Amino acid sequence: VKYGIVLDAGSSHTNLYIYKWPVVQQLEECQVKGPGISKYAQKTDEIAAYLAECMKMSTERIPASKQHQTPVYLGATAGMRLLRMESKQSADEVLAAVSRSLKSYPFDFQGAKIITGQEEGAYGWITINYLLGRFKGSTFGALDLGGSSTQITFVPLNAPETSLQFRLYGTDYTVYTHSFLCYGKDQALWQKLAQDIQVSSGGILKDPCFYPGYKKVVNVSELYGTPCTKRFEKKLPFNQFQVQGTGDYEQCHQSILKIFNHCPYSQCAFNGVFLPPLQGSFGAFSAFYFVMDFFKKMANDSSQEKMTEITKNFCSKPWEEVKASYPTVKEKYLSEYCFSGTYILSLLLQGYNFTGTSWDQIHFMGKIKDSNAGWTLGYMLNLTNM
Amino acid sequence: KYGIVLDAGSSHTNLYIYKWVVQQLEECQVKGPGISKYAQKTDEIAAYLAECMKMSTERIPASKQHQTPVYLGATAGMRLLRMESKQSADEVLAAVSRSLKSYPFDFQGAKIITGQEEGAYGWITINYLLGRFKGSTFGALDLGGSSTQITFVPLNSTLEAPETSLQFRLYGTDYTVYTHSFLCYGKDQALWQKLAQDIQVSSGGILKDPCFYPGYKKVVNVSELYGTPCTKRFEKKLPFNQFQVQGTGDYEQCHQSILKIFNCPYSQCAFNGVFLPPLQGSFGAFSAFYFVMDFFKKMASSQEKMTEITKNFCSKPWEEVKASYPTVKEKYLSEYCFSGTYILSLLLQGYNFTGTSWDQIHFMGKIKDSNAGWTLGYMLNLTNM
Ligand SMILES: [Cl-]
Ligand SMILES: [Cl-]
Ligand SMILES: [Cl-]
Ligand SMILES: [Cl-]
Ligand SMILES: [Cl-]
Ligand SMILES: [Cl-]
Ligand SMILES: [Cl-]
Ligand SMILES: [Cl-]
Ligand SMILES: [Cl-]
Ligand code: NA
Repeated sequence: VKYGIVLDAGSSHTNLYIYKWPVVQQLEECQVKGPGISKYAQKTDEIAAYLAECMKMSTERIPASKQHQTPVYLGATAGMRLLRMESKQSADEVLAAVSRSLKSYPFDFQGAKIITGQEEGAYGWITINYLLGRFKGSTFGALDLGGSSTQITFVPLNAPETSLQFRLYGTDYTVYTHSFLCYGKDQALWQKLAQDIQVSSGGILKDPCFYPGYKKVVNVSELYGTPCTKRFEKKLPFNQFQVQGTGDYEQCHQSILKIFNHCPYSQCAFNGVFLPPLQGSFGAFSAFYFVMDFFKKMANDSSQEKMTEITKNFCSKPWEEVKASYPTVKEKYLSEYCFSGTYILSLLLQGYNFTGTSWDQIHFMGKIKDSNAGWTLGYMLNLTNM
Repeated sequence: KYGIVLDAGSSHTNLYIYKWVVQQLEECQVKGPGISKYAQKTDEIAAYLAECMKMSTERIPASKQHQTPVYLGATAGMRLLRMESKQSADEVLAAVSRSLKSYPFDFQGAKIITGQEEGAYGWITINYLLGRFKGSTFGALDLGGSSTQITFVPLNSTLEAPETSLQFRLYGTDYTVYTHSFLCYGKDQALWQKLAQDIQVSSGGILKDPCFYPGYKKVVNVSELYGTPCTKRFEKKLPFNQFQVQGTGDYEQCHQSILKIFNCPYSQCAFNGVFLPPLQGSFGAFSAFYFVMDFFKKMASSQEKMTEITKNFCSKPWEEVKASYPTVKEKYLSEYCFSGTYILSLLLQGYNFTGTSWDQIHFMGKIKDSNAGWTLGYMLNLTNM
């Protein structure tokens, strides 16, 4: 039996996966407590301890004899793309600190790098299609959404810059992939606040994307701390402000549409980016999954008309009610949900154009065959040549 | 070694033969308009391409021929055709392919390149040719019938990061290049936008126009005018099949009326809500920037100067003008007042080359007996240099 370890260093979490193979399977997953590694830009010496728990789990989990032969990879995504954008130097320092830390365990260190969006979207499409056994025919589109970027990867029926050719089990595949940096659910929220905060705000932001009675305090330097808001930057007369929920789905939608900008093609995603016509089935995972899943589970674990209605209803539940109603859910997720859901609906319908007949062809999944839908398996695959 | 690239633009298809530093060996302009005009009559494509293709088989030694790659890259003319009919565009591309496939070269594809792939390659093309990769680089302004690109590195590094951005690692340097392509902002499509806008229902079937010389007349068919996606936003029910353009030959007013077919979340934009970073460093403007500005230059430097020259030229009656320049094709000559004024607004208001910035632009036809154009830049890619 063989083992491999891949760390998915995304902008909200670093997730470590252990794979094994006598078909390859996920043996275990570990979520590193804390945010993504880019938040370590100053305090890179703390990275070692940050990674310690998930790394110790792996040394306790893989037999000692198999350990020096076991490869270890870190692939970083949009969070780190943004950090690099801000400071090449910082991003490098973070990657090096990660490296020193992983190098020290008794595994075969294989590199820490920022993978491209074009790679990432590809690999996740591989992971899913592998997992469904759809490589044992015709295939599933891959929709990914994290804190910072969102990807879409699928095969259309017979704009080269954007495509990938790839031969896999005797078949040559042309796969459309694209990554919208700044369009993960969190960066969108930033974009939306930046844009909506006027100078006259008073340090108070009434917002329809959050529940009546929610309050959250937001720091201007953090908010302008990311490249995704450079475009809305103003010099502000206060060093922070407080978001106040008005919980109105209508308006929150309206206001979410504003962070997206005619199209030079047959049809587009948004921002002038080409999108081919929709084709076949899709699996929507990560934030897509977790968010939709929370809403689905108020619809007897349905349609776009019904999902929208569920969200409108939910967004108006006062905050105290929402908390009390879902007491076992982390306050940090629970608060995002009205925004996230509203956001996800728009991204799929106006964004990826999943309107009309197209809506039901999306199947939301966390795991296939007890293995996480993500890109790290795909990355694993190509990397092992298994 | 040799390679061939066809530049299928909206007015002309141009074939380039490169050989190898890489040099243009020869160029051939295919007679007729661009391939999109073949949408119905795709079987005619073969003969249309025949002259320039035979030239190449006569030109490259036979032994070198099977090893020689051949590419066709199509630009905004074909983007517009695809926008009207996916199917048509595909049929055109296929007909082109069957035709090219039949020659004894190494057929490497016929495709519509993106405005960014377009702005990219052209920017690469000039910097290669100016020996710039060794140092730092020049901006690229390209203008054609249907579209206009602008491509340059801003000081900022990443700032706006909107996907108006590329990476291009090139002989050891990773370059963050801003590039955009304004579809329908080529000189011709901008002309038709302007007519389309300014035509009033009441008109009688005559459009008085100040971008044309006193005494200029041209008859324009309404179904051609509305036949492009670019005047879609301007369509109106008109009580006539055609109308006549009549120059009143006034630059002031031409400028006025040109501005109107232009419309910003950002610190700054180009036009129409599209981001543009701060202008930075120097630029080579080419294709129609060069063929039009060079014409005016030859009636002499500075921008107030090129303005005075265009105001004056726009007043010369059409009979005078045609007599003054008898060796020029009436099809180009008749457009110059408009193009000059256009170019001047595009550079100054669009791209903000106002004041001080102006003199950073060097218009250029060709560097080292090689054309400014995307094609050579493509060529260096299509041999992973
Ligand atoms: Cl991160
Ligand atoms: Cl992400
Ligand atoms: Cl994020
Ligand atoms: Cl409350
Ligand atoms: Cl709960
Ligand atoms: Cl054409
Ligand atoms: Cl063009
Ligand atoms: Cl044109
Ligand atoms: Cl002459
Ligand atoms: Na859309």
